[PDB]
Amino acid sequence: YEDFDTRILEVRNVFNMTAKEGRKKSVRVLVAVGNGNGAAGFAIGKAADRGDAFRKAKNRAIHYLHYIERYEGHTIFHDISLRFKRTQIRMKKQPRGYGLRCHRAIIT
Amino acid sequence: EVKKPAFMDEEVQRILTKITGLDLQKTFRPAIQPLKPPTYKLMTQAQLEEATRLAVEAAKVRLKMPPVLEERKPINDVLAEDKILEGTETNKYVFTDISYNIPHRERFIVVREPSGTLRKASWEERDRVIQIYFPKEGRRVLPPVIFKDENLKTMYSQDRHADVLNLCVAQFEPDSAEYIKVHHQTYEDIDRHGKYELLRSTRHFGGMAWYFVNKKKIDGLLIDQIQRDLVDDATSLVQLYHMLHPDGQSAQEAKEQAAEGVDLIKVFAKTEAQRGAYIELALQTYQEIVTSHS
Repeated sequence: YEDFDTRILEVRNVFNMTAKEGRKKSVRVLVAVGNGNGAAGFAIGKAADRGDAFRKAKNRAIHYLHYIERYEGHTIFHDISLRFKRTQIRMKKQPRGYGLRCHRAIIT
Repeated sequence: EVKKPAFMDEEVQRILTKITGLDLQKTFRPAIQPLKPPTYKLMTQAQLEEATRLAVEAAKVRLKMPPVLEERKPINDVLAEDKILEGTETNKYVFTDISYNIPHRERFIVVREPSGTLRKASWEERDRVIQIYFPKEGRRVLPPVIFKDENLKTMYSQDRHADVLNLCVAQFEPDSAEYIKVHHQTYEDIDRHGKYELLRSTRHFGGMAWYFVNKKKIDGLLIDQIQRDLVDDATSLVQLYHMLHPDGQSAQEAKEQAAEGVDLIKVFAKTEAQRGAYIELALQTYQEIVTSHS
């Protein structure tokens, strides 16, 4: 999968309460993958070590590849407005040379 | 005396429009300018054909040819010579009437010289000051530097003749010497290198064919029109050449033989063509290809 690139979006270091350390350690990593050619996916990987959470998330996302339709390969086909739970996203189709004027996570 | 045909004569405009042609893809080629998000409409085959018809209507207005005029005559009229004011001023005064509702070619722009003479402004002075007070989008107060011979040659190497002419129309007046000099230089470079296709489906093709007909050098345009299978256009060009030169040997030969269609081009080759041998060869090859294939 040399044509695919992986990007991190969130890294949480969360501690729970297990007898091993009294307060156990946990790393939850959200990653996204894509080939820059319409195919992309995301996954969450959890482990006790950060490096393991990266591998688990990175290889899980390759199994959940969406294909995104791009108008002429540079933009969305039409305006998109949606609410996922309490998060509203409002995308707009733009002409060439406009660039990505979006939330830093959306640019990634 | 039979009137000499004009550029705007309904007959000449018909022939010049035909040979120019139309191509909605070239006429409406995308402009490199700030862009906006496109709009979309769902249309039936009837609606789509209606939209194409309006596009062809707009492409006609877009291809409207710019005027072809003779060079203006220098303005040299002295209104007064008040010698009492000699030596009292070091620099010329230029007075411009800027009343809004006067046509620019009917405005009074006078110059009070240091000697005291009150004279009318020259053509170079008139255009400069009219840009300062009635500024026109595209035009600059001082003549740009792109119109220098070396700079124009650079544009020609890049095959940017339609731009050189669009720049000459925004800046200079149609009857000015600078306008004629640039146009006649662009038309001449197209001829030498056979780049007639650059100005097809553009408003500048009519003036180019007009210039060649008047200068009796349509040989290149005919050879190129024939090689592109535009032989109906080639005949119309020979009709325009037989219209602006009625007493020419070629025009009198076509009357004697009542030539029409491909005959007109054959008559031109023998009689008045500078390079007739090639016109027949190209014309013959076209006929051979047409007959052999179909």
